[PDB]
Amino acid sequence: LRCRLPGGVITTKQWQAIDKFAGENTIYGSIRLTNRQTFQFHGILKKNVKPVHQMLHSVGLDALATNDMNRNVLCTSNPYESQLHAEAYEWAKKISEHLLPTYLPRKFKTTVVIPPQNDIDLHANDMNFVAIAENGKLVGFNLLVGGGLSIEHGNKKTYARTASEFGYLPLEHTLAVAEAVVTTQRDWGNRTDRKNAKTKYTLERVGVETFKAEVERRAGIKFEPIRPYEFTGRGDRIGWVKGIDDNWHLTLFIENGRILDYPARPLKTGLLEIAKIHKGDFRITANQNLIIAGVPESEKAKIEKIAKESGLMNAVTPQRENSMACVSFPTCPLAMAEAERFLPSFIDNIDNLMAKHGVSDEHIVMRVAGCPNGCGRAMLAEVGLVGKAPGRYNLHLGGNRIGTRIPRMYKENITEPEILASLDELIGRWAKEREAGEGFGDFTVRAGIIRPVLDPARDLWD
Ligand code: SRM
Ligand code: SF4
Ligand SMILES: [K+]
Repeated sequence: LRCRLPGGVITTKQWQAIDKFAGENTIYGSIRLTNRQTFQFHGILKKNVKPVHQMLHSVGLDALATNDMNRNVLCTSNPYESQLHAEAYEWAKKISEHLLPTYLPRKFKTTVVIPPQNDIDLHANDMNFVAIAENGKLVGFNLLVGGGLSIEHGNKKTYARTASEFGYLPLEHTLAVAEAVVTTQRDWGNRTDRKNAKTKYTLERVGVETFKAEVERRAGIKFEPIRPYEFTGRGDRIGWVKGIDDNWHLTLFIENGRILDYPARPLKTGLLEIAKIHKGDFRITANQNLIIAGVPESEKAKIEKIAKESGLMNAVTPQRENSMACVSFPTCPLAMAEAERFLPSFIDNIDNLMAKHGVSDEHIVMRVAGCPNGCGRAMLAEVGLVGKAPGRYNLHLGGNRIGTRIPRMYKENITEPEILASLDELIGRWAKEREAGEGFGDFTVRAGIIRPVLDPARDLWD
């Protein structure tokens, strides 16, 4: 089961309660951070179905209704301009409440984004509010609509799509624009085929300008031109970063977001002990990591000692920090190939390739989905693996670091040794032929290794 938790923000009181439930009332005993900034339990003792909704209520949390088609609303967790988080989080939470129960055809995903960071992967979402600020205060949002990554193997009527720019709106019209987008999707969405009901398909059927025009009419606003924004990356800021005031944020890399006491690495007990002394709250990131947020400088050495000792600060390569996998087996009923349990050893092999070609300090945004529903967001990666059968994946290449391009399929239905043999060849070509600061995804496009995806509804499929 899964929780509503806008922006990933969770208090220490809430953390201790979900930690107790996980340890005592689930089969796996783990807390799993998701890439939509919330958490999951796995294998709830069906003896404890009622107790989980009361445990959650006991600390001020609610679970979504699965008939309810909205999902968790994301918000940039660790903005470089640290003062912007409070206003942005406030709006993510406002949008979240405003869309709580208008029955939708398909599920609906929303984000609040703070440039230059695209950690929340806006182009995977139906509705995106890109924050624009003046003098350290929010003034409004650029609206991008119509992203979604789910596809069906072999079905060229399905496709991943990035999101389309509509225009800028002042802060005052946010809730109105949000509802206008939702109801327009609700009314114009396909009533015959579930598989065609997503906003990306509606937008392609009626045209972007037709959809934008209806949203303007319903919201009683006109869109201003887009105000300038640029993204520089999608990773988390692992380690200490200086927040506002004398506060500090410690971002901890958690492999697969899986929080459990392991031999010599008591990740779950360490976070408990941190929770009990930490003066602030936690932030779950869209990269399945955890921020100890708002640590006063005086408290840094105490927090870091616990995290150090528990294994929560074991150093990993930049590659491993920028790699992700969905849950997949053993718990997902839709899974086709391993993802979570495949990734650690697969990145071991990638680490070796990266060292052998002398690029062990750089990274390739690399992701694995266990099936083409796309939960791992493989369809926005530089290198994406999409599960097809046990041990077999479609290999996609040619996304970019900032997640604004769909990678085209490169090789179909191949095994891990075959994937590694191909990546070895390509990483070597990249190591020697790349220009200054050129990403691997961009390189495969430039070197003619793969043709880019320019208009996915039309040219994703060869
Ligand atoms: C946990 C998570 C992956 C992760 O490793 O973090 C996940 C796990 C599952 N997703 Fe998801 N999805 C997760 C992010 C996503 C995202 C990525 C995102 O939202 O940023 C996508 C792709 C973007 C998109 O929606 O287009 C995604 C698209 C889906 C879909 C396909 C939806 C569609 O439009 O066709 C399904 C299957 C379905 O809905 O029928 C799905 C279904 C599932 C289910 C519930 C499988 C099922 O229907 O029984 C998975 C449960 C596995 C398990 O045992 O835990 N999940 N799923 C993410 C939890 C997020 C959350 O808290 O709400
Ligand atoms: S992508 Fe497929 S396998 Fe991976 S979690 Fe989502 S549904 Fe399960
Ligand atoms: K992670």
